[PDB]
Amino acid sequence: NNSIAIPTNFTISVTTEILPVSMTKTSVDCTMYICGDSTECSNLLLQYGSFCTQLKRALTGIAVEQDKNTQEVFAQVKQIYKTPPIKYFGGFNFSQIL
Amino acid sequence: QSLQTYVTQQLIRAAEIRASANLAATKMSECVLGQSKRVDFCGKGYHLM
Amino acid sequence: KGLTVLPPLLTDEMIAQYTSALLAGTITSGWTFGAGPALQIPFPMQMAYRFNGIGVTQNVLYENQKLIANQFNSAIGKIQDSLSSTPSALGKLQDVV
Amino acid sequence: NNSIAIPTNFTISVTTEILPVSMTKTSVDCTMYICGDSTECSNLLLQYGSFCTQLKRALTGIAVEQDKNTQEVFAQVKQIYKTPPIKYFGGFNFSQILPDPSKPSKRSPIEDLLFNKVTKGLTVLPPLLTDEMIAQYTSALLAGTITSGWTFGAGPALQIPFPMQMAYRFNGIGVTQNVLYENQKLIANQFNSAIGKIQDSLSSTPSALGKLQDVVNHNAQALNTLVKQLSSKFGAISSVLNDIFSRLDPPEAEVQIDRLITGRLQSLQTYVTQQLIRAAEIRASANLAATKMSECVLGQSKRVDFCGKGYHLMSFPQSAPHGVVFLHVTYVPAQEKNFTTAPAICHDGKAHFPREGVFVSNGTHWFVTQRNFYEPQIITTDNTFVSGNCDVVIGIVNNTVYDPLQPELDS
Amino acid sequence: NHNAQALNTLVKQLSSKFGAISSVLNDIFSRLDPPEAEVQIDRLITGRL
Amino acid sequence: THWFVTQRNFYEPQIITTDNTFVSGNCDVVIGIVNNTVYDPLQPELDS
Amino acid sequence: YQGVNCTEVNVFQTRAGCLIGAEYVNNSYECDIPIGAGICASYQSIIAYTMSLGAENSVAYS
Ligand SMILES: *[C@@H]1O[C@H](CO)[C@@H](O)[C@H](O)[C@H]1NC(C)=O
Ligand SMILES: *[C@@H]1O[C@H](CO)[C@@H](O)[C@H](O)[C@H]1NC(C)=O
Repeated sequence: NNSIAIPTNFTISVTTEILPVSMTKTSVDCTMYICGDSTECSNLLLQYGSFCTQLKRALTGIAVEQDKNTQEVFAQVKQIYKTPPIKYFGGFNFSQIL
Repeated sequence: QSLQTYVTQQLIRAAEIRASANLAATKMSECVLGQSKRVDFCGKGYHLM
Repeated sequence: KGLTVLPPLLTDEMIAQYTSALLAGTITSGWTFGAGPALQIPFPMQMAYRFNGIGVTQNVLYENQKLIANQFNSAIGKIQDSLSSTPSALGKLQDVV
Repeated sequence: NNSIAIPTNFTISVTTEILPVSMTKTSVDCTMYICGDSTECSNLLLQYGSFCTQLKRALTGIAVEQDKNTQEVFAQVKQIYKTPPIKYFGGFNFSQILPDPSKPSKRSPIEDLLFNKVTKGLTVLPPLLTDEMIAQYTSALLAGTITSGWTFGAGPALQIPFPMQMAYRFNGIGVTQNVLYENQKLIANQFNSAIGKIQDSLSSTPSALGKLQDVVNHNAQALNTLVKQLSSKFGAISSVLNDIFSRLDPPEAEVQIDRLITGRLQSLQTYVTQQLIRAAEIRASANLAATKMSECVLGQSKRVDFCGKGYHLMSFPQSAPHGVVFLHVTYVPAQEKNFTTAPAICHDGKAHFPREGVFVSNGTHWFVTQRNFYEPQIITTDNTFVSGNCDVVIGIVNNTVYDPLQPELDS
Repeated sequence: NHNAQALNTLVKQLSSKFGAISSVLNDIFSRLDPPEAEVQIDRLITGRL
Repeated sequence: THWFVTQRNFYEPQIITTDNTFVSGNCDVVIGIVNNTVYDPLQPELDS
Repeated sequence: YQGVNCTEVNVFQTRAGCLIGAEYVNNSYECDIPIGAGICASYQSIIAYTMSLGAENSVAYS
């Protein structure tokens, strides 16, 4: 009840956190994937439906989203700031990050 | 069917990536652009920069 | 096979320029750039403000500045070795690929 | 090393954030879509059985989720607070945000503008909370924020004068109360101007409400695709079930009908799966909206960029179709000037550090000022704390620290 | 509950013919020659997948 | 043997003074209260 | 009945559709079963009522 622990020294710790922001953007040619180069099956594919358009739309949406994700994470600066030519900052070395 | 499966899996993966990107954007504003008082949001210990 | 990879709109070099802008602002302007136009501040004073935020008085930073700077430099040096030494750290990105 | 920029002026900025909260609730009748009015098809469908039930369950779960999402974002008030009839609030005009009695809807002018801007066995189910009810919840939140500040979120509403509440928010951002009181008329004028600009900005740009429109468009596109898929043969002789029955012998006809049934079931499954993924995205947005409502509308947020760009002062919620618009009032530093700065002042062989400020030099004199706004003050024992000696500190500058006690002692 | 319901649904789905003569594969093999059986089995396999 | 006031996250012992302490109530209500001198800055100047 | 006028098919007309077997009550209570369009049903018999968002309160500003 009457005892406390107070730190008498400090440690500066730099830790690395890695977060994925974007994924590969891909597009598929429905006809080439299913029919290859055969014309007859292509006609049959036409009969099956409009699924290929739906698939293309979904993939295109993913691609646009990936570009938006990168913009959100990185394009938070109105102007591209440039570091001062003399890199002296109170004994702190930012060479690795800079 | 194979193509449909690929698209569905990609949509789910995209949702996971979007969540990670949103977290990254949140961290960039909260940690890079300011000091964060939230515990463990920007590293173990008391966040400085 | 009809499967194609579409190039990202932002090139890696452009992303690096955005990152460089963020670093330059943080080192020179502290947190001001996030909340408005960039405001110049000495980096030691910025660190002192950050110390005040965590509840430690600014005097500690100024009095122990050399020690704090050395510790920061050592930590940054350790990070490069740590990332190279362990593949798991970069595993999340690799997993996506 | 020795230069600091301290803002000498401020700008009150209102920014609008549009977040989708709900999506259209849809129900599908499996028999109607797959088989139409054909009894023979219905008998064949019974063999598949559970697939239809599973699809219905998934859609029902999405619909209940949407009602929950709206409740979470808006039903954060247990009582419907009513704004007092007198509308004077320290020179701040809330007419655009507050409800208009003349309108039958009773929606606010900004809400009305937002409302105007947004534009086979498949049915759309009405949302449980009507737009008028959502507006009433929004009005309660606005009344609480304007009259009781942040108290209503954390407990029973506690009345506070609005200028005083604004002063507390200034203290939250690190600016002293005096700045608000001394410049109250200017701050009020800036706030009023910003609100008027908000109405014009939303009206001028169609893309401003684009996120909400995108949700509506995607749901419409999905339904249209589902209806179109009915025409597709799926490798059967004909899309029409009756034509297959009429032109083919019963065993072969059954095989062709089975091909149509399976294709239509696949089409419904694709729609349901896509809707589930979209629902997850909407739920994430709804959770974000609820968090914003609590952190920004019901409190002052110290998080950076969570509630607008700049130092957040207050946020106001406005209902929009299938979404919430947050008006974020922020403090933006302006008119920065450059002053020489020193970490510590050395007086009487002791190191003096600013208690809650930064030492700044006009050129011949040294003053202590708050970081956010430039208010130079004479260095005194009251505003500084003495730790250590001059030697340890780097960049320390020699100057006199006045003592209030000494003149009285001399007298 | 959701996990239990999903598993129960799969077990229930096994009953569905999917346009085949019978849900039971052994019955199809016993009653039909390999060419006809292949078509019926294919329908069952596709539905179960 | 001596009582000091310090910042929570780092050990910087300081003499207890009126400046660093605020006075509320009387001794009886508090549980665990201890008796130590609180220095007043004005008193030495007044004595001089 | 969803989307059907009452005449077309204890009768109340709601935006969702016609409701039969529940008697509309002017008094408002917290929602028990959500019919939709602001109309909720509870067992008191079965009654349909417009849901009450909250008890009205007037804040005081001076
Ligand atoms: C900062 O740099 C200037 C030269 O630009 C130098 O004269 C001064 O001593 C430096 N200050 C510190 C604290 O190192
Ligand atoms: C602290 O705990 C001890 C027993 O460990 C007890 O004797 C003493 O009275 C307690 N002091 C207070 C202030 O509760």
